[PDB]
Amino acid sequence: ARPRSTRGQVRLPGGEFAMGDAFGEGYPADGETPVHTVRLRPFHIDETAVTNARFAAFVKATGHVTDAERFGSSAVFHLVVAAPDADVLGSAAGAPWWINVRGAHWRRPEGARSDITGRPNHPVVHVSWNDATAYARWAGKRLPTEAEWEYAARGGLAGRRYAWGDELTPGGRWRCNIWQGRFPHVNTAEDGHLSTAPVKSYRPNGHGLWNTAGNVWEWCSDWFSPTYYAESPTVDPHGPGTGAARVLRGGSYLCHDSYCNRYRVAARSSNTPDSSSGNLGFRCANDA
Ligand SMILES: [Ca+2]
Repeated sequence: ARPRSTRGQVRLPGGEFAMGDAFGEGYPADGETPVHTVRLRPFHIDETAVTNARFAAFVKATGHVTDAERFGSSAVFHLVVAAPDADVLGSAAGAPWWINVRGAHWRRPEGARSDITGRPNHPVVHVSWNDATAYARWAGKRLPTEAEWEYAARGGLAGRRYAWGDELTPGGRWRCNIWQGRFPHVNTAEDGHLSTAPVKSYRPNGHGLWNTAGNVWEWCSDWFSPTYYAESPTVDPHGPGTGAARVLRGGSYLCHDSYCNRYRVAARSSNTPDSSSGNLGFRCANDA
């Protein structure tokens, strides 16, 4: 391990909390139930998702090549594709709004005709689980467990639907970056952002974490299993020992009811560790 750094991290006391979907709003294969008691020891977690600027420092220091670069392409939402026609490789068979764009990666998130010069304080995207874990190691940190992630995101509140409470738009107003309008064709940007927002935007939750709901998906250390909640230990669960996909949490700027409720604090998903997309980043953590 590199010398530890809790820079840009808040220390949370842990303790017991009720992990899982209280409301039964996820779909069966997500395994958000049963609601089960988890006991966490005190730990540190990034107040924000990792930014473009910090990931640049990592790459400058290490020469890290991301999976998206190695594979040669990454998934870009159809509306923002900024590339020559020859770099469009085809849409995702299952999700036609996801475009496979040659050369799309963290530096050029919409393809070769894009850059991040205006987005240093935006979350880094097109980063795989591998990229995320490599960053954390150089940075003197780790990824949070899924349990740590949910605890931190709940912000000291018990059994709420969202990081801040049960109403999605309290007082009719937005405090997270998701999708409003006719998905996947029209984004009304009611929440003030079409694509990613700065990592500190809106306001923090009760634990001082910003944007755990929406903006970008966030990789956790755990292997995903839809039955793990039923077989989880009480103290510091790390997920199952083997698996195919790693856990991601939070939902993104592309989330809308019609197909997605993933901004709920208890919502969970997963992806193969080497996968990447323009709506998927991460935040780091540490033991106390
Ligand atoms: Ca938005």
